[PDB]
Amino acid sequence: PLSQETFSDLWKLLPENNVLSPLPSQAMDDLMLSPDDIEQWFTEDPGPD
Amino acid sequence: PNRSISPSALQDLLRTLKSPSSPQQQQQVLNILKSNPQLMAAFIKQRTAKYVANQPGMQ
Repeated sequence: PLSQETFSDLWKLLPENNVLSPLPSQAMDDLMLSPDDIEQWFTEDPGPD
Repeated sequence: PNRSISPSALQDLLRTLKSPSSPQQQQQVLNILKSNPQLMAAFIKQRTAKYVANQPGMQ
């Protein structure tokens, strides 16, 4: 019903095995996400409208 | 990486995403993500390195 191009496979590509940033998940002290980025990872779905 | 996750949270994110614009939608996304630290911590760590808090000269 979906593909390896959708959000469910994009989770696997994240840096869950590395350390990039100089600080942990507590970084949200002055930043919070928007729905425009949430509607990006599901758009790859090979279905109609 | 300290514990497991469930695919049900991904479906709950999709049902939440389709709702109209409201502060309750933001709270539900945070509620859903906090249940599965594994993927949300990797996501924020990847995002903070590319985060953009403003917009260009438009009208």
